[PDB]
Amino acid sequence: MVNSFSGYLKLTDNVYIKNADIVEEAKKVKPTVVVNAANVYLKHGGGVAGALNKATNNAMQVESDDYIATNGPLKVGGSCVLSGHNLAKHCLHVVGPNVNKGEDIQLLKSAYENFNQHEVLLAPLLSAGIFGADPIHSLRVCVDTVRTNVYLAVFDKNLYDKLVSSFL
Ligand SMILES: Nc1ncnc2c1ncn2[C@@H]1O[C@H](COP(=O)(O)OP(=O)(O)OC[C@H]2O[C@H](O)[C@H](O)[C@@H]2O)[C@@H](O)[C@H]1O
Repeated sequence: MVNSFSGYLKLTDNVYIKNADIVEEAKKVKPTVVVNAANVYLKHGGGVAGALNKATNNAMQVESDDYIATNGPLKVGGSCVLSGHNLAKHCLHVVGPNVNKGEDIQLLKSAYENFNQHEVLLAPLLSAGIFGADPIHSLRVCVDTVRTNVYLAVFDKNLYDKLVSSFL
């Protein structure tokens, strides 16, 4: 597939990065897969999840509530594929570890492995926000784990500028 992703810096053969709001990227590109940085309950309160959900006029949350009622919570490091609504064909909800609540940072690798089930993804840095993982570590795990084509949208300008001048 050829998508309209534009303005990305190349990190590796398969990883690209941009200082952009993932919601705006998704609206513009309408990718096959947008990744959400979820919790196990799919309660999309803030950060990427809250912003994606608001942009769907709460349809993502309503769908997620049905998913949980049927299937129960995700695993830490796990994922599910749901609709992307008005933003993308699909949303891959992926749960990084909540390091701030004692969950094992090693599960971040398991979380990123879910990306390998999709040829192309628009994604955030899992666990790097409210979940408290070091952002550069999340980027390095992404680079070292994901083999499919991943376009990373980093909202925060100061963070982006630091990440792109760090070794991988
Ligand atoms: N609109 C955005 N576009 C791109 N990146 C963003 C955006 N908003 C935040 N980031 C960055 O995206 C990165 C991830 O920040 P987070 O979204 O907190 O995800 P987590 O995995 O740490 O925490 C999961 C919880 O977050 C939610 O509350 C969920 O419901 C979960 O409970 C950071 O670098 C952010 O600067």
